[PDB]
Amino acid sequence: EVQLVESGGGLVKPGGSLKLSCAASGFIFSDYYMYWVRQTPEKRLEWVATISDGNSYTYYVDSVKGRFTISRDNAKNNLYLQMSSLKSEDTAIYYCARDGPTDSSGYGGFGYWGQGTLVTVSEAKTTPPSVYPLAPGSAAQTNSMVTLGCLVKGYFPEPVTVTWNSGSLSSGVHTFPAVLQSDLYTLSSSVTVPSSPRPSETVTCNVAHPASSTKVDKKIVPRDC
Amino acid sequence: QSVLSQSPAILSASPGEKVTMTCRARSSVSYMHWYQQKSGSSPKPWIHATSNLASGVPARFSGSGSGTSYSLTISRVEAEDAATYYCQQWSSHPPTFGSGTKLEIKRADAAPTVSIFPPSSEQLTSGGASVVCFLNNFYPKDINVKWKIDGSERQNGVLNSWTDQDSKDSTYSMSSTLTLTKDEYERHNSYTCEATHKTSTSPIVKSFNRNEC
Amino acid sequence: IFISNDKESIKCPCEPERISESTCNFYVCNCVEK
Repeated sequence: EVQLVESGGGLVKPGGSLKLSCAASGFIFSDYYMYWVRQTPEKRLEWVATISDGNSYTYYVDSVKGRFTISRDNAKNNLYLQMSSLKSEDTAIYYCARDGPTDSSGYGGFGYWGQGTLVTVSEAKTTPPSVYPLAPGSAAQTNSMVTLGCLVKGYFPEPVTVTWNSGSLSSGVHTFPAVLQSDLYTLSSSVTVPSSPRPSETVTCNVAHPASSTKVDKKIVPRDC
Repeated sequence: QSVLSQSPAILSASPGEKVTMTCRARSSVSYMHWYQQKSGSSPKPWIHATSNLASGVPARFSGSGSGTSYSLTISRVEAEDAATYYCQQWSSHPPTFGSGTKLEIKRADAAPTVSIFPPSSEQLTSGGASVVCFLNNFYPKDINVKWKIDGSERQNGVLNSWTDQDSKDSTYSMSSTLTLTKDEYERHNSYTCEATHKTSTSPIVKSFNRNEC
Repeated sequence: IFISNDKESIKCPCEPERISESTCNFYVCNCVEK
């Protein structure tokens, strides 16, 4: 199966520079053109760059000409995007892509996309989250169901990952999109279980914030006095 | 150059109904691609080359068009079809994307399940105090929450977040957080989040008193 | 150059289309650079 895995996304100050990788596998890398496409915070989709196969032919979107450089390494099955003189507008998820399979291809479509990597261009300091377990107070005894939560507070930049019992709990979860406030993000997540599971079985919030190397588990224990 | 307008921006349909969203080009394009995107993941190729479905895309989907007008149709919309759809062309270079059509699914009204949480002892230790209110699994999307500290006396210093429409349920959920200094939180006693929603004639309230356990 | 049986000769901005009949390929470009 075709896979495209981006990496290298991060916080960078205006005017700074940064280099994205995309590790391609499951096909003959060198038989295909490769693209970068980005999605801005407002969700607009934008093609950024193309590199042909055979002899390097490169193409760029105007706003990026002279600042970005797309390259490829067929020995190592990798695609790259050297960025420099970075502007707050370059803030986006960067996806590496290629044309589709032999029937669905040849017509200018983006047939496979990676999972993307986030580039934030800002003056604000990197900051780890603070993770707080949210357990019911006083009553909220049982609708048959109890709701627990995780508050992930005060971090920058995005993203974080949130998980319950290392993903054994996906049913009944709501992880809310982060909101930016004073150059700091906050995010919460809820989980609803039967009154059987909790507190008798265990319920854990798993959070990771790689930009600050934070990786944390908060167990949800009932409230003490 | 060959810029794309998508309409409408938002389309509401009930399950079983037929929708069409359309994509206009500034000058004639010869092939149009469509992607489906659900939040937290990247665009999935959906229709390639105007009218060809991508492996796995259900048969209720179709694309048509020519010249400067193209479209995507769903013969009978389903809950899981809630997403944003984007058109894309490369008949003329540079390639361009339309800004998307979001498809909302209509379903029966559903009242939120509201849950309030006092600040954890951990946060209080470090100086802060956040009161947190979850409002889960409601329809329609319209809702507001007010915070009352002590006196049913209203406050700002709140942060709200909303999820995207649920793929199985078609419901919405929101989280509201009231953030105070620990000092100020200690000075008061009752804390309330009040939700007003089409499903009750009066505010859905959840509350707790600080001098508790 | 319209069609070719050499992929690079077309100078297509996007991945070219490959048309192949017996066991021999031709490439055409559907992404016009105005």
